[PDB]
Amino acid sequence: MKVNPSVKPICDKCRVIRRHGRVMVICSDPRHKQRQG
Amino acid sequence: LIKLQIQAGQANPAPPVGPALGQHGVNIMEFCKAYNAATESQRGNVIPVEITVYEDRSFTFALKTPPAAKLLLKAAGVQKGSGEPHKTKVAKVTWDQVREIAETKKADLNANDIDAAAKIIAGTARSMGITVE
Amino acid sequence: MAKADKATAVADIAEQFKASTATVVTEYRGLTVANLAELRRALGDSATYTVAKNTLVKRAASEAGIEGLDELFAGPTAIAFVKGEAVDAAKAIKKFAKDNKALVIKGGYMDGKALSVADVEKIADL
Amino acid sequence: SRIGKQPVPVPSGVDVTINGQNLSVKGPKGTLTLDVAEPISVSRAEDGAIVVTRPDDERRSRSLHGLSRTLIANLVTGVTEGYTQKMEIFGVGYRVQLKGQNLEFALGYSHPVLIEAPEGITFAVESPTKFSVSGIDKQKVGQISAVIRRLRRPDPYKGKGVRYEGEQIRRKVGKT
Amino acid sequence: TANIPNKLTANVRTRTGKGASRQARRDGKVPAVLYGHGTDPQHLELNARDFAAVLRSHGTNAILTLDIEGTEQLALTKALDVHPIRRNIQHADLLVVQRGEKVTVEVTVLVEGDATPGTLVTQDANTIEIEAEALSIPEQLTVSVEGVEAGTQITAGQISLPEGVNLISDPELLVVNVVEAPSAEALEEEGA
Amino acid sequence: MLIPRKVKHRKQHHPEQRGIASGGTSVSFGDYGIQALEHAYITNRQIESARIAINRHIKRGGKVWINIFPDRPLTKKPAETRMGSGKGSPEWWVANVKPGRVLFELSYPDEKTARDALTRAIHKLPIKARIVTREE
Amino acid sequence: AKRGRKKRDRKHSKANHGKRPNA
RNA sequence: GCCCCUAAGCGUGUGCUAAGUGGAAAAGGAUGUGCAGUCGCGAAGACAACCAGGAGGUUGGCUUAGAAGCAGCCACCCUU
RNA sequence: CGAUGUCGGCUCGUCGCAUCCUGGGGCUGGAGCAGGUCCCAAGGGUUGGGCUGUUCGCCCAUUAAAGCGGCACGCGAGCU
Ligand SMILES: [Mg+2]
Ligand SMILES: [Zn+2]
Repeated sequence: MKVNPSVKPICDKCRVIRRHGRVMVICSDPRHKQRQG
Repeated sequence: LIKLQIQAGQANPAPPVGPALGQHGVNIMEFCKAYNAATESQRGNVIPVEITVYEDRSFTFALKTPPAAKLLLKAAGVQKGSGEPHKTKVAKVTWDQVREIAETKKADLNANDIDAAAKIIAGTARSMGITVE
Repeated sequence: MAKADKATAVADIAEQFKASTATVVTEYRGLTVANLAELRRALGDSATYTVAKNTLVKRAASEAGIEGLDELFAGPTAIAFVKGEAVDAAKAIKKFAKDNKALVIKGGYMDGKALSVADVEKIADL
Repeated sequence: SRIGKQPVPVPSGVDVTINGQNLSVKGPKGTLTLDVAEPISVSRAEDGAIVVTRPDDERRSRSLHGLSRTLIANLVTGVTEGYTQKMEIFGVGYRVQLKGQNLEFALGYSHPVLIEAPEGITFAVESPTKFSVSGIDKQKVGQISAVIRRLRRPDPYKGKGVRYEGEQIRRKVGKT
Repeated sequence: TANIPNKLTANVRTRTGKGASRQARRDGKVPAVLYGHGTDPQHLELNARDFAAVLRSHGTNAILTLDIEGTEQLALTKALDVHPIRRNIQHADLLVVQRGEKVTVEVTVLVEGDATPGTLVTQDANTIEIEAEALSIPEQLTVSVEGVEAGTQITAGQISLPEGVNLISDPELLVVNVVEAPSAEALEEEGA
Repeated sequence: MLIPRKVKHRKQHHPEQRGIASGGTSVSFGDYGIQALEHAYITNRQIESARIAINRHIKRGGKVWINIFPDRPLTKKPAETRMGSGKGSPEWWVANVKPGRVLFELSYPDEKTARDALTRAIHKLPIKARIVTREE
Repeated sequence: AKRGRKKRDRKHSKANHGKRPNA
């Protein structure tokens, strides 16, 4: 999990969603997992 | 279920056939001897072989015509293809050799007419950077 | 695809139907392009094997009294015209279907009539 | 929306009722009730079906339409057919068996871990590595399935642990 | 070649000035002035949306026909004032034209085609001006760059023109310059 | 690293950040450009960094123009010094940038990498900027 | 700098009309 | 300024906000939402899902240990 | 400026978390042991000596750890 002010879809399998008022990036690759904070 | 391109005159190669044949349960020696017999009868160029497998580990070899690229190389007289196709031309082929290879590709291919194989070989020569004339 | 390309297709199929005495509709479900290449080899020498939009052939069928074949277009449709004779395509199709077990003989068209599978097989037996 | 506009068909063997917003469905497998969101109107189609309707078009109603339809479909399916999910265990020395109604696992710990059976859920182990979790409610089935699935931390090297039926986990290589 | 004039409705300005023009622009209109060989400046206001549509469709020098309280007047867009930030149109100068009148107007030059892979195409003059009959101003001029090798200059005199249009600016005005593609190392010393 | 060959006066009042730009507001040499949307002094180190970034993302082809030259000097006093005792010594070179000014200019075959290089340059500048093109 | 920030932002009241002594 | 402290409106009409934003802040990140405007495709059936395919030539050549549609360069074609 | 005692140490604390230990996790170029990095968390704990006025630092033995800061660089009508 990467927590940065900037989150982006690193690859083509990354999806940008919003959970509980936070922008997250969820991917099948765990490295690409990141949230905004 | 694998296919390979391999020299006619020698069996048991190091790079291409060894490991791929091994990881499929095919007997190396019997295939080597049968292929060597067939390729000594052939004695033209290297030949491509397809490997078909069964549940009883029996192996069947599928021997096609000599490769079109190699036939064009022998027809143009050069050994190695042009490093910059369409930018430097190493050799030129008349329609007799192209049409002989077209008959070869007709025998090995799905083409309905020899003209289709002729244009196929012309495209191959374009890919190599070899003029067809 | 565009409207102009579609209309060119309609004209092409209309002229192909005008140029053939008979036409047979079958199924190509679960067929590999290798099998299609073999069928093209065995047919294009004498017959013509084609596939298109069912609705586009529906628009191509409004010319002559062949609007009754619309019911036979439910599912994949493979069009086999007979430029030479009228039954060689039917026999080749039936043998291909028996060999592959994947082609269901959807129907045919003879003498301005739409026939069933049994009638088409009987005509091929003739 | 598109989910919300497709009504659910109701087989013959299931009893339904509508009491205001509340809805109850009785079938061969048991009784299960539901209460739906206020903006959404639920009905009984006379042709043997259930029709859901959103009188408005705003985001909230447009979202609840599909959710309500899918919950209704799940409700009818749960009583008509029932839900079941199977698991396989991987790894050497990993087993499972029924201690009566409960589940006992052998996952390498110094103690055997026992999983209680909540109400409405019944297990059935057939092989010491393969078993299945069955139940009438999809939500409960999924919950107990997930709890059982998390009994061991993910193992990308050997793959030891509890898996779903067709799950393909990710694996890597520890060369040393 | 002829272009059908685009119909537009213009109203004479009751009040002219900075505040009046600001108000008119706030109502989605565009103030403009109409003058010509008749020597009679008329102050108008045009709808911004339809004027913008006309300009977008037919370039920056579009023939217009203006309905001014029932009178039809032919006009040509002489100049446009554009705010550099908001990119809207603030003012337009409309020139009075009649059939059979020669005007001198900029016309954009765009290039098409594909040159040698080892060359870079550079356009020096964005627009060129020509003498043409007011009703037959070409929408654009095009230069084809195909099979062009290494350093080759395409100048104004080498530009193909339609029938009845005359190039007034000198032919030596370089419009498109084709040069060898700068190497990866040649980009590290330009600008330092 | 751009520095003027000489200046008539080494110490100058600060450039004024008033109004919007009146010259160089349109793309003229290349196909795409970077336009400023703020007022800011832009130093030659920032220009160097942006130019290097565009060159790196563009690789072989393409040509880059810099319509902005840092000819205005800024001075700073030596550290730990009280106020007074004259003006500082010139040790920055900046160029005054108003909104509407087109700073950089690019001419490249493909739109995607053209815009990507321009964005890479923009992220190195101290201003809000946008990419503009020749067509109206 | 919270104290100075609070004072200078308190300048922005409706009653002060955007100006205050010591800003 | 007008819910109560605290004098006077839990005023009227039409919309917006879900953040207690209102009741502090930057570069930048982001399928939040309302409005207005352009362009693409679509009942001759669009997009998503699903099923069946998605070949042969040929492993196109240079190049290497290797090159097989996918270290790297080139052109980049033909039949169904 | 008709006086607001100033560095270290002692005694006594109290608060913040930007966490040193213990506690909970995500990703690892995480096999295991042990780590690296990021997120959560302030309940308690956080040693004794050599040198130097020293803060600091270096060193010697340990320890789970030998945290970083504010409080007139806390504390002289409490001491030196
Ligand atoms: Mg910036
Ligand atoms: Zn990803």
